[PDB]
Amino acid sequence: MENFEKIGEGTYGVVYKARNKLTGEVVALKKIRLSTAIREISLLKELNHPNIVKLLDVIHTENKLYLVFEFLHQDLKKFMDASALTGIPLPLIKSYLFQLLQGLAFCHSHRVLHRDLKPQNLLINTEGAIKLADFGLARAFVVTLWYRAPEILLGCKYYSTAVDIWSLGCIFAEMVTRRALFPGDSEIDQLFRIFRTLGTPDEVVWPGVTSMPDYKPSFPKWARQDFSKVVPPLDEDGRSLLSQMLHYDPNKRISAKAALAHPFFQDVTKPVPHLRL
Ligand SMILES: CC(C)[C@H](CO)Nc1nc(N[C@H]2CCN(S(C)(=O)=O)C2)c2ncn(C(C)C)c2n1
Repeated sequence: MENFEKIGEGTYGVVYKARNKLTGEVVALKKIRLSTAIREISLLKELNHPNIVKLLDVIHTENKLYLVFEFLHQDLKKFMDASALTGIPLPLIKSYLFQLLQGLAFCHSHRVLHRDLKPQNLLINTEGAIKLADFGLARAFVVTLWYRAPEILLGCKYYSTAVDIWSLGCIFAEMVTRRALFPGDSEIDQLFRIFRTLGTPDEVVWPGVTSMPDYKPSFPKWARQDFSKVVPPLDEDGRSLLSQMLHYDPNKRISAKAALAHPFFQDVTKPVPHLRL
């Protein structure tokens, strides 16, 4: 009431659409009901890029943290559902993947990881842009497992930039096929869905995997499927890029900067989506 409608529930709290009393601007206010996290989150006010949802302010009051963001009108999950009968056109999938890779390459260059990328934290506007929301929040602080990289599911506690490339690969596949790639409903179901598609990992494709905290020698041994079966009708360039984003070994997975130079983006453009708001 001093300085200012519910949108829904997010990973760290409730998000509201609100009007700033001093400026008249419409913003998204995220209330995180609860000192190290305050300094860390406050530093993200400097992590500004056209493909990163702007964090305007970080307020600590009455033992609660409020994050004030730029407001966007739709998320990618709602846009994919709106497009379920025809699919998103390939040039717009390409544009959105390219823009998300630019946003990741910027954050990764500043050593900031997301760790929890998913369609609900990718927001779009009427000008053809897509933006990443919530970078840096996981480090400072049902939850979907569908986009979680296999090193996280296998108990590695040292995250690298590769976890975000894996999640983006999963989202890319879901834009093309109109279905989630690995819709697990438990940690083991998530792992076994990844293993049934990509094959059970072993020391040949992922050195050190058998020494991971949650690796079990008793995991079933599935053979790998071809990407031509997984994401039809994506062309050879797109399937090659997806295969590099879903390598098991996080050291082998393509970086966001290298992905921007992939042949799949030779003809990239920026189409304008028709949005129904
Ligand atoms: C509660 C959810 C997690 C939601 C995403 O569905 N969060 C959300 N929504 C925003 N805008 C909504 C407006 C209506 N659409 S929708 C639900 O119809 O797709 C998106 C939004 N603008 C900026 N931010 C910041 C905090 C990252 C936002 N965070």
